[PDB]
Amino acid sequence: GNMSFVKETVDKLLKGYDIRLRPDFGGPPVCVGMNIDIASIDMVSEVNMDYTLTMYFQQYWRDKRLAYSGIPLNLTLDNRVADQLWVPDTYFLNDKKSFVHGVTVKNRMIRLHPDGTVLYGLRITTTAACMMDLRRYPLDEQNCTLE
Amino acid sequence: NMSFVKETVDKLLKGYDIRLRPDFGGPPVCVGMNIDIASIDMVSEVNMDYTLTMYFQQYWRDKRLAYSGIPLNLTLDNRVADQLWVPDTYFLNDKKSFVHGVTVKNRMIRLHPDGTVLYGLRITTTAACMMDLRRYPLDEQNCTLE
Amino acid sequence: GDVTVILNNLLEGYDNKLRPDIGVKPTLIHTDMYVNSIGPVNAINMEYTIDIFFAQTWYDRRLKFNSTIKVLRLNSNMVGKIWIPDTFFRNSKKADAHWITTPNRMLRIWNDGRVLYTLRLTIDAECQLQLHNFPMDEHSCPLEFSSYGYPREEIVYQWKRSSVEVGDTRSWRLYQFSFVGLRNTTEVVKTTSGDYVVMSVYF
Amino acid sequence: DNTTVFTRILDRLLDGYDNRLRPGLGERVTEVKTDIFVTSFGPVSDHDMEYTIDVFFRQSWKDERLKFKGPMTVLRLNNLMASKIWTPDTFFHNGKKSVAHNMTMPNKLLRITEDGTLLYTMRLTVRAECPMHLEDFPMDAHACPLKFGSYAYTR
Amino acid sequence: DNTTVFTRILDRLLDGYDNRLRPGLGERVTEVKTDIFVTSFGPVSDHDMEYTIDVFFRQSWKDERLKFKGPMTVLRLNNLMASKIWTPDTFFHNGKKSVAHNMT
Amino acid sequence: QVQLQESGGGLVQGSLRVSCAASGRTFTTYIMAWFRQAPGKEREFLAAMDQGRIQYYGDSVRGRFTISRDYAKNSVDLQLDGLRPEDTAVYYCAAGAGFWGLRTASSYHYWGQGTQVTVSS
Ligand SMILES: *[C@@H]1O[C@H](CO)[C@@H](O[C@@H]2O[C@H](CO)[C@@H](O[C@@H]3O[C@H](CO[C@H]4O[C@H](CO[C@H]5O[C@H](CO)[C@@H](O)[C@H](O)[C@@H]5O[C@H]5O[C@H](CO)[C@@H](O)[C@H](O)[C@@H]5O)[C@@H](O)[C@H](O[C@H]5O[C@H](CO)[C@@H](O)[C@H](O)[C@@H]5O)[C@@H]4O)[C@@H](O)[C@H](O[C@H]4O[C@H](CO)[C@@H](O)[C@H](O)[C@@H]4O[C@H]4O[C@H](CO)[C@@H](O)[C@H](O)[C@@H]4O[C@H]4O[C@H](CO)[C@@H](O)[C@H](O)[C@@H]4O)[C@@H]3O)[C@H](O)[C@H]2NC(C)=O)[C@H](O)[C@H]1NC(C)=O
Ligand SMILES: *[C@@H]1O[C@H](CO)[C@@H](O[C@@H]2O[C@H](CO)[C@@H](O[C@@H]3O[C@H](CO[C@H]4O[C@H](CO[C@H]5O[C@H](CO)[C@@H](O)[C@H](O)[C@@H]5O)[C@@H](O)[C@H](O)[C@@H]4O)[C@@H](O)[C@H](O[C@H]4O[C@H](CO)[C@@H](O)[C@H](O)[C@@H]4O[C@H]4O[C@H](CO)[C@@H](O)[C@H](O)[C@@H]4O)[C@@H]3O)[C@H](O)[C@H]2NC(C)=O)[C@H](O)[C@H]1NC(C)=O
Ligand SMILES: *[C@@H]1O[C@H](CO)[C@@H](O[C@@H]2O[C@H](CO)[C@@H](O[C@@H]3O[C@H](CO)[C@@H](O)[C@H](O)[C@@H]3O)[C@H](O)[C@H]2NC(C)=O)[C@H](O)[C@H]1NC(C)=O
Ligand SMILES: *[C@@H]1O[C@H](CO)[C@@H](O[C@@H]2O[C@H](CO)[C@@H](O)[C@H](O)[C@H]2NC(C)=O)[C@H](O)[C@H]1NC(C)=O
Ligand SMILES: [Cl-]
Repeated sequence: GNMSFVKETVDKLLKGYDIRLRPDFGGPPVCVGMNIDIASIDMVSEVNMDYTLTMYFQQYWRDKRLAYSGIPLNLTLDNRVADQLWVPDTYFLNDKKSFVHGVTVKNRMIRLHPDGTVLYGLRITTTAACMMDLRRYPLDEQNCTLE
Repeated sequence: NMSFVKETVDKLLKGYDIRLRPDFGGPPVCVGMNIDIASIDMVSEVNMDYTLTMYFQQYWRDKRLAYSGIPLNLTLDNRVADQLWVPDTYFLNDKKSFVHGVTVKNRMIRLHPDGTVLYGLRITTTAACMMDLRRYPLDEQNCTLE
Repeated sequence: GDVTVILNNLLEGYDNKLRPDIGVKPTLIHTDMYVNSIGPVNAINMEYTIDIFFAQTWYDRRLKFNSTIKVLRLNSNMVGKIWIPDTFFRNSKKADAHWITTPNRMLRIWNDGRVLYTLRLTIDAECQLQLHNFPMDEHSCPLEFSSYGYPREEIVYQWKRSSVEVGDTRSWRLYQFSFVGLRNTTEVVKTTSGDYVVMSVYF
Repeated sequence: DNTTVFTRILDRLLDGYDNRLRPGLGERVTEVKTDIFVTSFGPVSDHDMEYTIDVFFRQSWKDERLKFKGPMTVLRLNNLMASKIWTPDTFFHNGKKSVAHNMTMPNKLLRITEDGTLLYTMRLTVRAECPMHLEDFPMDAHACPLKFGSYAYTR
Repeated sequence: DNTTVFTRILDRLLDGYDNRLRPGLGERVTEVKTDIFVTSFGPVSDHDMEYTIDVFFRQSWKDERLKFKGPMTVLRLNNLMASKIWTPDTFFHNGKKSVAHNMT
Repeated sequence: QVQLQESGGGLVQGSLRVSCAASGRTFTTYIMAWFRQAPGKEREFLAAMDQGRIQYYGDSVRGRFTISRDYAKNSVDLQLDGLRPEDTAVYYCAAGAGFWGLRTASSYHYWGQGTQVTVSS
């Protein structure tokens, strides 16, 4: 559309937006669909009993407060708007040490759609605990999970 | 008078544009530097580097920060450096460095009546030093900070 | 509340950039240490670890209040709101405060303007060992601290009557060493920025 | 709107709220009920005389200031509002460089009941001291402590 | 003072500026001209199948919102201005753990 | 051999102090505690003190008896206040690592002779 039109539209969307409340605070549960692109698995360690996993982790939900009209394209916004928007409090239970990559900036993505759909991407490297049974080592198979 | 000192400092920081250097359209700003080496810890051949702890002090002039009527060298709390302009100094051969932060950020800001600024930092830095080991262990190495 | 209005009145017009008695006299800081544990002595790196509760007491006339309440027993929230000394450890290779669950800091303000500020610290301090008599060698490892920016004319440190306290000394992580004792010293050190009061604890 | 009522409730709750003062200051002793769920008992480091432990650390307490009346009895809110209210300053006496997990977001939860009862849980990996008797090694046995309490507030 | 005109120019540039929106959003494609100066090609770790590299990584692009007229054509500003405007979100696909140096 | 030698009064009508000193060991990492035997052959935990200077007290004698430790002297003291006729008993000093215990007698591998205390009204 137009730069000023998109600017005022995003200002209207973020005005009066309560980050403290999930998209349907009193309503039914919000559904979050998740996808992972496994970039690499690096260090499967017997000593530390863990593995390192780099991935693109994408979350997908619908915040009706962020629906907009008259702008027929998905708005890929600067990643600093994630601090203003609500996002799920997702975490990996078997995590030992993890981070979001921060060069050149935080490898984070926010994409809004006209129907209020939010795509939230992060490039995450996480060292996850994997307790390995070495009775048949080195002729053994291991089940390593991310929770 | 501490209220007079407070209002003088408030006047100094009022309308101060941190984005612009001391003489933006003018001649270059001269910056004097001096270092006090506290220790050189780990001269590592395998990593080709050395760790260096130091008090790194920069000296310059900012006419915007000149004040009068207070015959004192105002040592301010280190947080005021976030509000003041400082040089964009860096070490080219740095691999890993940090400003020490206990109990607070080991940083100094001292203003003088004529606008002079003394800016101190306690820095530990792991700097790269590529070594020629052909004459090892009778070798003489040259390690620099840029 | 009563404490709320007291705190608002104290913070109103307060400038945390300026030390108390900026142009009157030096600020006197009474320092106190409790040593939870002197960690292992790393002979490879010429360093040792020490965990302390470090307390500093001083006077701020701006924080005087007149009320039936004789002391405001606060938490870490106002540490960044009031003026605090820039005490730093001169011979620390690496040091860090404690942040779990909350920043391990404590602030108390009395009605006469006395501020007590305590925090938990873990410090890796360098200790140049002379290993000529190793393994029959004895060492006196220091821990020095002073004010980074304020010279002796602006901040002066003093040891309290109970300067350095220890708990169960021989239950520490000194595997290869035995703690014989400790002592405390004060000195003036000249630098380019000025003359600074350095306080040392030798173990 | 469905969410504007909760927005007004939260704004009115935080209006005039001073998080520098514990609940019941000058009126009673703040009682904190605590429980720890160990998700995994980490490895023991003999060299460090230390052990790791992953815990959900839950603390609950009363706060009369945060009483409210609304459509729901319990507000399961974003953890960012926990910084805007008083919470106990619990710390581990024998801890050594614990970490509060922050992937993807800060692993905390805060819940406010209508009667002002707050529940506040954290995910931590605590590294704690465990002094050892190594004279019976490798036939030795230990009792590793985990000690915690308030830093700033006395009994 | 001579710096007030530059302060006014910067305030005018940042007034009504949304750094969330890229230049030419919804009307054209942002072209970023990039290049690299390798200050030191770092060591190679065979065990990790990794290699280190130190670079001045410099990008360039046209933002029509930030044009100005003044005494001096090029404004060599503090790096704090970078956070106040839109910049590319460039990242390294095969990077493992990179460092953006901030000393001093 | 190692002994946990006790000292303290035996007769009271008041306040009392019972000290317990130890020596002859590089071993330090022990909780030091006090136990009570009334006529009837039952051990009752009274107080204990940690290497972290943390003090545990029994519910019966909470707020009345206070335990302290002199680590340099390798001793544990118990200040008894608010004594009553039902407190007459023989008091034992124990030192040991608290394994499965810190409130049960079985976890302490060192015990002393014991000291009698009696209250007369
Ligand atoms: C190069 O780049 C580096 C990367 O950018 C950069 O490093 C960063 O530097 C900045 C600036 O120095 C650091 O910021 C400060 O960090 C202090 C805490 O440091 C410890 O914790 C951080 C992580 O911080 C989180 O956790 C702490 C502990 O709980 C919280 O206090 C923080 O708020 C924060 O919480 C979030 O994250 C948690 C999980 O991590 C969540 O659980 C939580 O819910 C939050 O989401 C660590 O990174 C630190 O370690 C690293 O740094 C140290 C040295 O500092 C190293 O030794 C170590 O090795 C690591 O490298 C460390 O563990 C903060 O206290 C500080 O903020 C306070 O002070 C500033 C002063 O300007 C205030 O503006 C700010 O508001 C804070 O003050 C309020 O709170 C304090 C504490 O209670 C009060 O005393 C104060 O009065 C004030 O109160 C007011 O606000 C309250 C609300 O905030 C309110 O309740 C009160 O009522 C009142 O109104 C500041 O954030 C940053 O941590 C560094 N690291 C990173 C990764 O960002 C480096 O400097 C650059 N170098 C150079 C040379 O440029
Ligand atoms: C655990 O996880 C959590 C969850 O992510 C991590 O939390 C994030 O942590 C970040 C770092 O602490 C934090 O970032 C800061 O946020 C502050 C918010 O405060 C207000 O100011 C903004 C400004 O308004 C503009 O906001 C956006 C644009 O940004 C637009 O809407 C408009 O342009 C607005 O005008 C307000 O929007 C807010 O409402 C608040 O009032 C920022 O102030 C702060 O700014 C500093 O960093 C910037 C980035 O570098 C920089 O551009 C700016 O100048 C500030 O610079 C600081 O440092 C310099 C140098 O010392 C100093 O001079 C300055 O004075 C200043 O101190 C940050 O952007 C995230 O908000 C926070 N996210 C969430 C969701 O809470 C947490 O860190 C993590 N823990 C760890 C460390 O592991
Ligand atoms: C705004 O974003 C949406 C979502 O990305 C864009 O629409 C989506 O576009 C993709 C690609 O065309 C569609 O995928 C395809 O779907 C068909 C039908 O199932 C399938 O046969 C193809 O193989 C492919 O998967 C997707 O369905 C479509 N979905 C939605 C929700 O629209 C949309 O174009 C964007 N708008 C603009 C103008 O940027
Ligand atoms: C550390 O230095 C202080 C300096 O005051 C010493 O404090 C005095 O100690 C003696 C002996 O205990 C007391 O009688 C004094 O009252 C203390 N204060 C003053 C003002 O003199 C302290 O003892 C020293 N600690 C040591 C040597 O371990
Ligand atoms: Cl040791």
